[PDB]
Amino acid sequence: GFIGNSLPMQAVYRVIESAASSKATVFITGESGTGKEVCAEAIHAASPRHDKPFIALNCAAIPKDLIESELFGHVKGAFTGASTERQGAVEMAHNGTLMLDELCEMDLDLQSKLLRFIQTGTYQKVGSSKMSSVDVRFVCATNRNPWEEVQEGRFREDLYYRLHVIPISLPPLRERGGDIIEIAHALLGLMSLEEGKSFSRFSEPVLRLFESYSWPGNVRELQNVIRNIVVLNTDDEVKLEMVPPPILEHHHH
Ligand SMILES: Nc1ncnc2c1ncn2[C@@H]1O[C@H](COP(=O)(O)OP(=O)(O)OP(=O)(O)O)[C@@H](O)[C@H]1O
Repeated sequence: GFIGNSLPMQAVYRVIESAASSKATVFITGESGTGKEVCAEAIHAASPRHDKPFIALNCAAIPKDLIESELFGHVKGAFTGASTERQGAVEMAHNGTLMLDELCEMDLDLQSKLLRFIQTGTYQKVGSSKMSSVDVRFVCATNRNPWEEVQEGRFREDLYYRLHVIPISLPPLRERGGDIIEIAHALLGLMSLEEGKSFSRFSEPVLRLFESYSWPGNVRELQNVIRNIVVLNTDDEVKLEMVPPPILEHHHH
């Protein structure tokens, strides 16, 4: 799902092409909305395990105290809400690729257990002493500055240096050249399908604005802007009056 031929993204693609056949852990950083899960899936797709599962553990979408349960599973009655026995994400990912997305959300106690798991594939369901293991290739991602998280004592140093093997620093959208308008056009077609519309072009002022705007929310912000336009309007072309706040006003400062 990567779109873009820009110089810094072609450097990302070279990393992916050369590292994907390895089982080496890839560690992805970049600003919010830069495509870290798309990048992770592209590593999976380029790897020999492309036809096996690609599982993303989205830590910022799981209640913090339940990430362990979601990752490792749990036996019935392990804790107050453990109504059923649960299969962990690690079992879903066996023989495939496991993305630990936004893993700096994990609390220090979970990080201590993760340290075992990433070395051997060994884990226990919450509530149980029984050990199992799985075969997974890791990809990690965070929006945080990992070295700052380690310095402030929020992320384990031993864990970081065993995960941080092949780094990818995704470029922010504002540094991606022709990619902004390439992604915008692809989103215009996708959102047109989603809304039952037919947008395909941008006027010249919109092209200029989108190319120069700093996109502090990166590709998610661009997705939200295109969705806003296609939901609210019906045209073949995006016009400057359609661009939502605060794009124009922030660019003016
Ligand atoms: N290069 C790209 N080309 C096309 N679509 C992209 C690209 N990068 C990201 N996207 C789209 O943007 C959305 C966000 O991607 P992803 O979830 O990979 O981002 P993230 O960096 O993990 O950030 P967020 O934390 O905002 O979710 C997805 O719908 C994805 O398809």
